[PDB]
Order: sequence, then C-alpha cells, then structure tokens
Amino acid sequence: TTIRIQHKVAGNKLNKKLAMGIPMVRNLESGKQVKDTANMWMHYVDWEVE
Amino acid sequence: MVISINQVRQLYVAKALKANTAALTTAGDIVPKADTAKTTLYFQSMSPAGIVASDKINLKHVLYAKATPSEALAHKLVRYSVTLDADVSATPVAGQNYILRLAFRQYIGLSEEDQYFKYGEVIARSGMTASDFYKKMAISLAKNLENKTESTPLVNIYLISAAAASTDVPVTSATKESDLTATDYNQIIIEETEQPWVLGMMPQAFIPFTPQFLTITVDGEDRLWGVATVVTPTKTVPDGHLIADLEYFCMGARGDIYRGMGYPNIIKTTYLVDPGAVYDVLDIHYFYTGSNESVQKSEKTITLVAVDDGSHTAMNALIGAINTASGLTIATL
Amino acid sequence: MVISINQVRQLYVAKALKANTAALTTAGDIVPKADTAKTTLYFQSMSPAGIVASDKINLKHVLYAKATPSEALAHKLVRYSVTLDADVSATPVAGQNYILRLAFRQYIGLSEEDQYFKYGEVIARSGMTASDFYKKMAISLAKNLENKTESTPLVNIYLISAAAASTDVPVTSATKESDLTATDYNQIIIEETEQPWVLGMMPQAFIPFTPQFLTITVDGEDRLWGVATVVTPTKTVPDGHLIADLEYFCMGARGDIYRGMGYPNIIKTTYLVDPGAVYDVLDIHYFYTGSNESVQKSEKTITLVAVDDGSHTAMNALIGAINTASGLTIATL
Amino acid sequence: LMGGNTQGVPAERLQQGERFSIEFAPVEKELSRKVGDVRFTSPVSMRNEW
Repeated sequence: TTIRIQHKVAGNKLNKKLAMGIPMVRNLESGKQVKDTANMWMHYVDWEVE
Repeated sequence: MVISINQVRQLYVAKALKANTAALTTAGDIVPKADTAKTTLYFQSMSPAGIVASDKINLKHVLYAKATPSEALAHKLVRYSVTLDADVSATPVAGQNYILRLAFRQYIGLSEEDQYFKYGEVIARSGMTASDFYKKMAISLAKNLENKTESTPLVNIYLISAAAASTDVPVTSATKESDLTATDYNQIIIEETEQPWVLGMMPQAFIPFTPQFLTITVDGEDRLWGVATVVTPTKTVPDGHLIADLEYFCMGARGDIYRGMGYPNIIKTTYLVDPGAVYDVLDIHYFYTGSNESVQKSEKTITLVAVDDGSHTAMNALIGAINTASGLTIATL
Repeated sequence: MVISINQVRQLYVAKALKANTAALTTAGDIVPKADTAKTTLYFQSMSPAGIVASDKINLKHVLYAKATPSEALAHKLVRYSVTLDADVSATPVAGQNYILRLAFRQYIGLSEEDQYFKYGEVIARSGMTASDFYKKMAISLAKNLENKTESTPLVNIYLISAAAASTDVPVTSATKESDLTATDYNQIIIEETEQPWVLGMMPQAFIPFTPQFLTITVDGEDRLWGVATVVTPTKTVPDGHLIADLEYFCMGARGDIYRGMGYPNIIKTTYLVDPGAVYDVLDIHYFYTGSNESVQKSEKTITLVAVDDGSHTAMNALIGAINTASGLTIATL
Repeated sequence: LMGGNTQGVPAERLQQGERFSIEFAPVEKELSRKVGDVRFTSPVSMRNEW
C-alpha cells in the first residue's frame, strides 16, 4: 500500500515568531508526554506533519 | 500488443445495456452513470467477480470522445497485379527464362533489414501464350509461396480470366495446369496473407512485399518483362484479434500485471472479448486537474468496445445512452 | 516601432481577399482557412516568394479578437489659441517686454522627457495695438523656432483675422510685416507638426508644448497677459507610417531578424504596407497549452491590416469570412 | 482606483494627453502572484565630418 500527505504554508511564515507561543502535549519516542511550546509556527507545523 | 498510453488507458466490454445498476446480472453488462447536474460520468460494469465502476469523468475535462467502426480497424490486404510489359513484348520470348522475385520486407525480425526473397521461374517456349505463361508463373509461385513446408504464410496468388475480370482463381501448390482450363488469363494477383496471432504473445502483424523482376534479352538488350501494379484490395483482416490483445493489455491497469509470471502462483484474469467477433470501439480522452497549484493535467482514456451486428446497434444504443446522460454528442456511426 | 510582445506578434497584409488557395496570385492576397468542424484556423497569404501559411489557431484557445477602425490610431495635431487677456489689459501696455514661452516636453531629436523652451519677444510702444502685437510676436516666434537650419519647424504659426475667423494665415521665418497687411488680427494658433519618419529607424512621434507667458508690470503688479486656450484640432496624422513600422518589426518574427546590419552581406525583405495609405487593423490573441505536465501557456497573436476607404469595407469582408469559417463572432467596424 | 478612494476620478483627469507614470507594483503579503516588468531603451547616433 502507498500513503501520502501534504501541507501548504504561505511564505510569510519563514520566521514568524509567535507572540505568546502555543503550549502543546507533545509526545517523544517512548519517554513521551513532554509538554512543549511553539515559539515559531513552523515548529508546530513540523511536529504535526511528522 | 504493447501500446502507447497517454498516462493510462482502460477498457470495458459493453456486451449488454441494462439502464439500471440493479439489472447488472451477468458479465459484460454496462450502464453509463451521470448525475442530473451533468458534472461526472462513469460506467458500472459487471465483472466475472462482481460489480465494478470506472474512473469518474469530469464532463468539463473531456478532450475528445469518438466512436470508431469495425471496418476502420480491418487491415485491407495489399494485392499486386503483375503482368508482362506490352512495351518489351506483348507475349513471352521464345527461349528466355523469366525469374520473378518477391522481396519480403519485414521477415521474422521487426526491422526493415530483415529481408527475404522468393522466386518464380518460367522458361518460355516458342508458341507459348501469355495465358499459358501466367499459368506456369502462378504455379511456380504456388510451389514456392503457398507450399506447406514454409514456416509462415507469405502471400496468396490468384489468376483472373478476362471473361470474369473480377473473379480470382486460386492457385495452390496442389493446383496443376490440368485444373486451370482457360485461355484468357490476364494477370497474376499476389495478395498479402494474414499472419498468425496469439493473445499477449504474438500481436497481429503482417509481412509486406514488393515484386521485382529480372532482365531478359528481348532483341539484344537486357530488359524487364513485367509491370507490378497495386489494385484495390478485396480481403480484410477483422478487428477481433486487435481488441482481444487490447483487452489483454488494458486490463493490467485495472488489475494484475503479472499475467502469467509465477506459473502456479498467479491470478488468472477472465476476459470477455471473443477474437472471433467484430467490435466497434469508442474512446473518451479526459484529464484531472488539481487545486491552487496542482494544475498539471493527467490525461486518461476510457475505451468501450461493442460487437457490430453489421449496422452498429450495440454502440449506437450505447452512444444514445452516454449522450442523454452526459449531454455529450458522440456522432453515432 | 519596436513593440512589447506577449511572446510573439505576426503581421500579414490583407491586400486582397480571395475565396480559395488557388486564387492567391498577387503578393498580399489572403484567404482565411478553417476546417468544417472549426477546430483550427489559419491564413494562407501570398508573399513575394510563394504562398506562406500563418500559425494554426486552436479555436478553443482564442483569448480575444477585435478589429480597429483606423481612426483610433490617428493622432490629432494639438493647437492652442494665444490671446492677451482683457483683465490685465485688452491692449499692450507701452514699455513692457512681452516674452512668450513654448514649453516642450522633449527635445527635437530625443524622446526622453525634458523641459525644452522656445521664446518670442515683443516690446510694446505707445501706439501698438493688438493686431500689431500678434503680428510681431508671431514673426519673432517663427524666426526663433523656425531656425531649424536643416528640415522643418517644431510648431507651425498662423494668424487669424477677425474677418476670416477660420482662415489660418501662415507665418514663416521668411515672412515680414509687409506681407501681413491686415488690422483685425485677434489670436495666434500654434499647431503640432509631423516630425521626420524613417521606416525602421525613426518611429512616428510628437513633441507636445504649452504656451507660457512671463510677467509684465501693468500697475506695479507683475502679471500674466496671455490666454493659452486649446481650440479643436483640424489636422490629423494617419497610421500608415505607424503600421508600416509594425510590419517592419513583426516581419522579423518569421523572416530575417538582421535587416541591414552586415550591410553588404544582408537579406532584404520586401514589405507590402504602403506608407501613405490608411489601414484598419485586426488582431487575434490565442495560446498553446500543451500536454501532461506542460500546462504553461504560450500566448500569441496574429494581426491583419487592410486599407480603409472610409467605410471599413475590406476588413468587414475579411472578418465576415473569418466568422463564416471559424464561427467566431467578431464585430464589424 | 487605489488609495482608499470612494468617489472616483473626474473625467478631466481622463482626457487625451494626460501623461502617466509608473509608481510600483504592490502585492499581498500572503500568496502573492507574479506582477511587474522591466523596460528597455535604444540609443541614437550622431555624426560629423572632418
């Protein structure tokens, strides 16, 4: 079987530092459930894309 | 018959026409399905293994939709009409050997370099007539071209009596001048013969030929005795063998590409084309374009083949169906 | 007349409209050609060297197609009327130097935007009336701008007498008050001029102007005396020279791009536009899209010229033929 | 009409001879599509004799 995914971003998000950030329940490989914050919106996009 | 595809081609046999998805009882039943707001078109076909639908066609992204009849795919066999040149001499020469040469162009191999020559020799005699010479020439060609030991059929050879002027008298390697009882033979026809065929292994091909002549001394000068001429064909190889390979090919896009590789461990595909029939074809070219950046086209083809009863009833009914459901106009043939 | 192109422009001269390809005998003969299904349109034109065919237009890819009346491409010649305002004084005031200025937006030989002036001096005395002032101001202007010394003035000067009110009285660098014997001169008109034109070297171009008046003291107050009003033009500049240049440039898209560069070693192209005639233009913008993965458009245009004889007869027939062939709905002139 | 206009432009400003000039090519900050173009000019030549 074959799987695909995509996501379009406007180029003005290159280094759009976020005002307050976005806290998140992010999970690591096994030692997961690490709460992290997204200062740049790209980090948040990258994490959910993966 | 491996073919070229504009990124895909798919085939559906329209054995019957049912008008409802409910009436798809047996294989080969097909229904064109398009909403009232004519934006999509597809075909619900009954497979040997259950219902199945075809890719949906955007009636806005359709490029060409055309039906081709059976006769359009019937290869007319090239037939020459070789006679002796009334310029050199309207009759044979007393003591000359007339050696007719048939150079065959595409012999076993694909290339035009794969040449093969077959000869017919006739030494003329005083008092010999033209009819009698055609008789002997055709018989020599028979023994060389219509023999039984030849690996593959090469040509058919005939004779025509001026009285008939249209009837062609077969001359096989069994024939003999006792069986050819006439005096008004005008020419020797040499026709192209259908080569063998195998589903998926030997595509429908032919081997063409040109008749060449050797030179005789007519007074004291080497000259050619014959004039080879192309006359209208009268035989045609029917479509049944092309459509079958087309299906043997286009069904590997909708399914198994390992047609037979893995002999015990394979997946057999039942087909609905009988190579002993004559189908009319219908092809629709269309494409899919994406959104906001994926504008590159994906041109695609959906072909439907229906048997011709001689007046194109199955296809014309199929055409009326697609035209009344899609608003299209596909020029009934 | 180098122009901007949407990747190409091609020009063909419709010197004569013929019904069939066989009637193309003289250079300039043209016929619109389209199939019966109206899938493509092309033009067969007789060049000095045989008939040439235009690009083929896929009639689904036509962006726009409009024709012009040859009056849109004509340039009216701007002309003002100069007059001393009755507010300051309805008659010249003695002792004051009246200096008129003509503010040109380009130089005579250049096209870059600059400020370029020409002047006219008159010094008023106790008895000088309006007529004598216009007279002496006109002669001063002529001697100052018609110092061409090679070719021709930059603007043309005339005088209008109150009796005529419509008969422009020309004034040149040779004119002298003895030639101007009227006493009812009431204004001065200053028209634009048709500057030199060369086929592919000097484009048709004009130099607008504005009559500006310097300041005089009337009652101890510096004031402006003049009234530079814009009367309606009466002369025109047709497009013959403008079209001829279009051909000269657009014939390098199917012909030789060099034109006199390696002067001894050149190719010389024969041009069918008659500078001196007035052509009404037609244009068809279309594009080529392409195949899978090749959606990028190659937009193009084919324009056609035809002489106008008042009524746009030639072009009206040409488009009527094109609408009859390609089914388009181009509008008549 | 750009510039926040809600009333239009008088015809007087839209008559034969009104000369125009290029200012700039503004776009969006998000998802901008190509716009603009550059310009070229040719020289002339003068000659004199000895």
